[PDB]
Amino acid sequence: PIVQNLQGQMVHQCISPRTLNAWVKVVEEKAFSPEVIPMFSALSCGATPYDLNTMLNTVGGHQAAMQMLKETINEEAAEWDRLHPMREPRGSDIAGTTSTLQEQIGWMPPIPVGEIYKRWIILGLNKIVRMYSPTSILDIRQGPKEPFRDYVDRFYKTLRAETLLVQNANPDCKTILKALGPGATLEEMMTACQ
Amino acid sequence: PIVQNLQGQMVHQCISPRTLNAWVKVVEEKAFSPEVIPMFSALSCGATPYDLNTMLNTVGGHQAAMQMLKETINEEAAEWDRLHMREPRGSDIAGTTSTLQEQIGWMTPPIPVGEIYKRWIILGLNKIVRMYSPTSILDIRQGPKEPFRDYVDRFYKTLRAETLLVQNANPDCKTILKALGPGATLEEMMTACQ
Amino acid sequence: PIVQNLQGQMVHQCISPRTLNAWVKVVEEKAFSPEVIPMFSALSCGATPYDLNTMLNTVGGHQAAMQMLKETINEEAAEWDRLHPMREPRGSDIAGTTSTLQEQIGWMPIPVGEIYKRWIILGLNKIVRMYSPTSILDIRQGPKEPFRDYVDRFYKTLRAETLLVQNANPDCKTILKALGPGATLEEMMTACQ
Amino acid sequence: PIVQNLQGQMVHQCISPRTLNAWVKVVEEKAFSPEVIPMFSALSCGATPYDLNTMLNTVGGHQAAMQMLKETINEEAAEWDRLHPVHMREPRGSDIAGTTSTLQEQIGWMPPIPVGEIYKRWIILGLNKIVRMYSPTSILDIRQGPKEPFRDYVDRFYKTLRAETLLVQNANPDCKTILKALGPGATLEEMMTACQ
Amino acid sequence: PIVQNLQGQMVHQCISPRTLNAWVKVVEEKAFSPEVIPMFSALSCGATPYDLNTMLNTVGGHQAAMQMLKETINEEAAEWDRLHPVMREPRGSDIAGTTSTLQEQIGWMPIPVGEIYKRWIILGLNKIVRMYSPTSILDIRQGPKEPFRDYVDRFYKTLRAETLLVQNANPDCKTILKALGPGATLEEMMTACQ
Amino acid sequence: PIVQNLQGQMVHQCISPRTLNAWVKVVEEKAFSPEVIPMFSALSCGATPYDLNTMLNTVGGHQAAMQMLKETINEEAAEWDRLHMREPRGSDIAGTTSTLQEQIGWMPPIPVGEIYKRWIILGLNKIVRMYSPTSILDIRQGPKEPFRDYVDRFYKTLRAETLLVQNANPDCKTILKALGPGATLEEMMTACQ
Repeated sequence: PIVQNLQGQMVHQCISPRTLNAWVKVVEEKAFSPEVIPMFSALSCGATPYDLNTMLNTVGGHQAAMQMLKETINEEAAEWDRLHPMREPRGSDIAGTTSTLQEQIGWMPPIPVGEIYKRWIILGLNKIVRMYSPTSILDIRQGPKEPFRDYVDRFYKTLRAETLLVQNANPDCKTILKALGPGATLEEMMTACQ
Repeated sequence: PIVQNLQGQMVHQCISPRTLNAWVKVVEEKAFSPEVIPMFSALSCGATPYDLNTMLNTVGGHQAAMQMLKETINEEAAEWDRLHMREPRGSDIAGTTSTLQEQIGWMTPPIPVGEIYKRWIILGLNKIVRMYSPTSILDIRQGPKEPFRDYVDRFYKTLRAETLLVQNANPDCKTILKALGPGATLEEMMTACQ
Repeated sequence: PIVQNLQGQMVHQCISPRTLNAWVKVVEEKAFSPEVIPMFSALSCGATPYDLNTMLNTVGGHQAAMQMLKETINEEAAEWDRLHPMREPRGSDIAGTTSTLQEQIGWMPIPVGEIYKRWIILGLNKIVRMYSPTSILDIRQGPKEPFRDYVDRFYKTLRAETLLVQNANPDCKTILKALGPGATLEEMMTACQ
Repeated sequence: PIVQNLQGQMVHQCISPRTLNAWVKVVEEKAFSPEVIPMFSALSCGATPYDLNTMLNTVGGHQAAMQMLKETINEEAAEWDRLHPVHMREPRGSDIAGTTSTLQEQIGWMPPIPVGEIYKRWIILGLNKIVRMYSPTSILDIRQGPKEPFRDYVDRFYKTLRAETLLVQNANPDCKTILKALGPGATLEEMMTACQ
Repeated sequence: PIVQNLQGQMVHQCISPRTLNAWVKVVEEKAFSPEVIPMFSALSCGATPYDLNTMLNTVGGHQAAMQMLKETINEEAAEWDRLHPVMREPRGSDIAGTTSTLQEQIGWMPIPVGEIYKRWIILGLNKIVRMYSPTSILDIRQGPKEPFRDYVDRFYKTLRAETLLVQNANPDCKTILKALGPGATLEEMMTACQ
Repeated sequence: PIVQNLQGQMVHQCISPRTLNAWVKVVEEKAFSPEVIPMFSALSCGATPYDLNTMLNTVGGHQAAMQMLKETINEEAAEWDRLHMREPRGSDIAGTTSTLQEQIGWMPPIPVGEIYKRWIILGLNKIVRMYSPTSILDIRQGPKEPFRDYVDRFYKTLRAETLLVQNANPDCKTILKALGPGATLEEMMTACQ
């Protein structure tokens, strides 16, 4: 993070141990579930590229995904270098590889290199989540005795990682969902099959 | 949340990791019990629409309920658009088409877009709790050997999610409850059947 | 709680997550043991009526007791309305039902937070006395039960709600009577050790 | 505790949830082991009589010991009333204990009158009497076993002595022969090293 | 760490119990996995040589590795003594924290004796991790039924402690990886063998 | 610890509950392993003699070691009395016959907190050396024991209290002698892997 000290000068404060421990445990528990992305953006709130690299490097496993994340960052870094031919921050400076912590603080017209690099990380993380999703949306079909509440929970869970809701329901609930007709809210659909 | 910095300027402070972890665990534990609503309003105390979206996005499961919550927010947003620095529209209060600085601008006539959007969330969450309630208040009936204390605990628990208390009691306690007559407090009714 | 900000103005600070989590777990663990009342008064230190309602609403189960607590608060609110016919805080304003957070801070000088806390502790004591399983008359020392444990059970029941010597076993009762009048509890436990 | 606000005024700050939870769990775990007394004085650091009553009231069980503690507080309160006859008002014994005194009065007395440290002295005094009573074994019965290592026997010896020549007397004949050969003026380091 | 007090003087603040407890537990859990190095640099943020020795001394086991770390520090200290022949000038032993007081270390911090000594520790820790790695990169071969995702997870995990990825794959996936040809990203390679 | 308050006056701040709880649990877990000494110096950072006594008194068991620690403190206190606002004597530095304000007063600034901590760490080192089970001469590598583990046990014992090559098994010992003089521990462990 960044803080203005007593003398009014903007200095970098150290990332808290609670933040570091939280980000490590959520990846150990949730791996790459869709809810990991908002937690990262929340835990990395107001972070510098130096701090963002600290949180990513502390991740232990999933080195296949972390290698793919590096490739996506290099692709966005080359795009920044193309669109854009105190010094001007290049793509490698935003990622935090060829830029000091004071330079990153210096750029923060104010250049938010922390939010720009976080945009590249979240963009690369979304691609990993879509890949590591086990089931596709077409295979999510309600069982015979499965409650409609659970089937919709599985349906939109898959859809978050990646008409049709009524098509994959069982014939007992599908008969009820079609009778509701068009313009039925999800509240009315779950209440009808309860 | 919002904080006045050393320079006197209102800046957005990052939501604490304890708040984020607390809100995630309570939803994992309590799902959608009625006591989840007061915990959300407590943990999201003084939050901006940007912060409220962060806490909702970190929720992992229950994507069926979160989709219903989005629909309820869009309905309340359209009502705000009908009844009504730029003026905050319904999508600006929800946090979709408004920056974090704009949301801070309206809060610090002061427009409490955080409390307005929180009112819509609590309104939408109450509808989910009433749906996910398993038993109806008419089906809560005291067993033969069930203590009256436990039956009343189950009675008002269901009533919180959604004369009659005496009607559903067992004939042993019901004989005692009628003898008390009208104007009997709950203290006297539980004391009589102990 | 309440805090004075940098500008000197009294603003409401948000109740900490540790306080909220603590109050939830103690009610889950201890239910309504007598030691829950001092914990509530401790965790709700310097709280506003808005904060007191927040801690009570977070309680999950025990809705029978929470319904009785509401009735006791309404009774104390009506008594405040009778004794007492920026606006004047009525009984419903102190409880936090018909009063904003700024009004409650405004009255705080009227300590609407401590007054409403007095009604809650008053209503909670009535719940603890009801949920106490045993009566003080039934607490009797067993034949082989140590006197230390029997006194632990005796004053535990007495906290929820001469006689100590009467309910003791004939082995310890003979010793306790021999001490005579004016015997401290230290001397009574030391004699039957 | 007490804290000076931004405006320079002495206000009472609320006892932290960590302190309250710590004091509750240590009594649940350790009951009344001698190490509970220094933990109480540490957790109740800079506390007012109002705060000290809060920590004692949060104790769940051991109501027999808490009843004896109240009697010891009343005994020390009567002694304070005698040594200081009651004529900012002068704090009497009941004011120091926190029964007949408001939180502002207790802060007011803090010549500065440390009513918080005085009442804490009475509590620690009363708690020591409970620890000495609840001690199971007496120092005379702590005897080393045949195969018990001397390190463990000394651990049990001074543990009992904390709740309440002789160390050599109660040792087994194998270690006692070695301890007497060392003679007088032997440190505990040399006594434990000799029987290792 | 170092802090400027109210009087403007730079004083050493005590390392937090959370930081010390975190560093102890991560070494007990992870031993010397590659992700321990970024955690050390994160927990020891802005630390003095006195603080760095405190964190290293609190490590209980692994005294063989800690003895190797001391030798690597002595080697880097001798190199500093050579490049810099001897407020006094900080020699190699002063940077390590053996022959220098806490006030002298604060005094030099501008000479970043904390970051210099941390560079030697991370340098020595990398050598320990490379040694304690069990398998070599040449022995990481995909099993017959092992999913490609897991094999790549093991591949880059070993490579982090220490063409070839396609060579060690099973003939079923190797046939697919060669068909992709040159210039294939890791995203395309994992998607092809899913 | 010590803190300068808002008025600029140096007051004693209370030791945190995390510090007290940490020091109690580490002694319960690690007893008197060598790594307990750096943890104590870390947890007692910037502490007064009053604070140092608080951490030592909270230790429950190991009263034999705590009794030896008192004797070592008395020995260092007598040495201070021989070699030497009132002047701090040996008993004042230990915290027995000196108030908390006097200890703050002495902090020419006299660091009575660091002086007394030096005596405690000195006395604790003597306890660790005694409670060490095995001697360095008895640490011998087994037949199938990996050299990494044997060196882990070797320097672990040496921390509590040529020879590394002498006690190795003949398989690794043949390799260690072939390396000759001037071999680093990195080379010795790499050779026997």
